Amino acid sequence: VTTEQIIERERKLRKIAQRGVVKLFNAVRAAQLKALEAEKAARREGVIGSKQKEEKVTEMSRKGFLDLIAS
Amino acid sequence: VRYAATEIAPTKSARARGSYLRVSFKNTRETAQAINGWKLQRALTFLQNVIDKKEAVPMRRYAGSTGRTAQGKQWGVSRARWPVKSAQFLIGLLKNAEANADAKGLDTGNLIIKHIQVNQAPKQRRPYMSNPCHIELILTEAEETVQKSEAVVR
Amino acid sequence: PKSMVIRIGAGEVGTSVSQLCTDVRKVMEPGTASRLKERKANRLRDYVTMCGPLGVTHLLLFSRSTSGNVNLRLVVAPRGPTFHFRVEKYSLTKDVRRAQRHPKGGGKEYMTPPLLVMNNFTDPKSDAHSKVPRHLESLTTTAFQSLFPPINPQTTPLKSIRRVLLLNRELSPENDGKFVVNFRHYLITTKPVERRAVKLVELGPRMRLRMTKVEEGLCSGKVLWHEYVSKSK
Repeated sequence: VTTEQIIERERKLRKIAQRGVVKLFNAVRAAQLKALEAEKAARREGVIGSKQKEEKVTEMSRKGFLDLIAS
Repeated sequence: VRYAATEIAPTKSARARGSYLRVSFKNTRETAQAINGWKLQRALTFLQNVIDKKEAVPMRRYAGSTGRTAQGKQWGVSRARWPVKSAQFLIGLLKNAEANADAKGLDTGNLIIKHIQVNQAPKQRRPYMSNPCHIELILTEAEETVQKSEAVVR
Repeated sequence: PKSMVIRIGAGEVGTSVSQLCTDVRKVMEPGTASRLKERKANRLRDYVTMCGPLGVTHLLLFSRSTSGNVNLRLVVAPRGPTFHFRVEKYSLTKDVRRAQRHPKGGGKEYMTPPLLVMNNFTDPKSDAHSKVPRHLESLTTTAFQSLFPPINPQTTPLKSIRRVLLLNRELSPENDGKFVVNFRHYLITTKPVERRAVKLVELGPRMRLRMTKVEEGLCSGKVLWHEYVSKSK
């Protein structure tokens, strides 16, 4: 009885963990796909191609999408 | 008379120069000789592995016995080391050369290092004297051999 | 980041604690020494002097008192800190598999570490009662975030993402609650319904932790916060 109720609370926090796992899942997938598409959306070898500018741009890109997905 | 071999086309070529670099001339010469005549991607991955301690540059002329490991089999030389700053500045200089070639509008896929020369620089007057170096490297797209049309008789 | 799980805290070991530590090591794979066989003559000094050259960053110690109470000491090599948890309720992985209608055996997933998910722990100040929040909870968060390798969502392969480790705090940010730590392990199954459904399957063990006590060093240092004993100034 009481033990059983403990195991319904068990599935309750299990579903809480499920929601957390799902939100991390789709957050990661959406962020990666969007950032990769955005960075590939350029010229054949990019506008610059020297890679020092693109590294910082790619960092700003994942940062913007990560912030947008988190909140 | 005789004619010397003409230089490769400047718009098929790319040049890079680094002067007054603060890395040992012997180490730079050894690294340049190790990476000479290779594919661009091959050379970059080789130098990155040298930094990551994975592949060793063999010493032939300026050779001081430091390491005798299994990494020297691929060169047949029993003396091999890992010039870190050499690998790093040469990576920078081939990246500069690749950027220059991209600006000139060459095929990035087929850059090969035809030429890399390391010379000594004016000594840093401080008896302990430093040995800076000059490094100039010349790259080209792979030479292209094309079809013939069958000769017409007349 | 490497972690080792040892039973050297207990004077003697039994089947239950041995199975628990085997399950904990399985959770800690692949950054753990599976073949670590504890011997009675070994000591914490020997194990830390092994951790030194091995580059192990974290050490779980399962101790058993004469009363039968079990304690989990999470220490950071090689100089601390030390966290004393008390075992309230524990279940074996074998029991979890038996209870589950469709238990899943461990496989290729041993190659990938689990993602840490942390719930109900209060990082920001809600009541300025800094003694529990600003002293204990942030350290808990950092300790587990360092226990598991840092996760970059922008580089982690989603197909490698297969395991999750849940740490749920029965406690509210207003410092009201039972202060209970819930440790659980789940396996991820991705099903095509792109819309993908994620099903989490219990792998065990289930762990009920009492945040008892803390130390600056490896089983040494001043008591920074003890739940039952508050030392005068």
